[PDB]
Amino acid sequence: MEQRITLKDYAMRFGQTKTAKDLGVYQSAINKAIHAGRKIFLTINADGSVYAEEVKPWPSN
Amino acid sequence: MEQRITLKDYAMRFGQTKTAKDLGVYQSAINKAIHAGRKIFLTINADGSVYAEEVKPWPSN
Repeated sequence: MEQRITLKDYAMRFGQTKTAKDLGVYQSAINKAIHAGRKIFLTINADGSVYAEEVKPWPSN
Repeated sequence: MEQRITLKDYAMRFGQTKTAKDLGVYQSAINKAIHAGRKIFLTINADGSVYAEEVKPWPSN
């Protein structure tokens, strides 16, 4: 069973730094995605590995 | 998209009280499931509603 958390909650509990590192992105991108409220969710695998995906309703608007 | 969190992480971030209340269980049951390490995950719906389920590999051992 995977865990699945929003980018914002994840960063809030673990810190921007660790989040950036976990995803391998340039740190400031984290801060910007949050502040822009995008719909990004991280999946935490059982082996501890992490990936992110942006999710939108289909269809659109 | 649902969020999905372990009982332990959920209680840790929100407090045992709110967890009990969220699930509608007798408070001390929370504490006992944790300390016994059962494999319990909460699903947080978009409308904000919460449910829990215990999960085991199939097949067994």
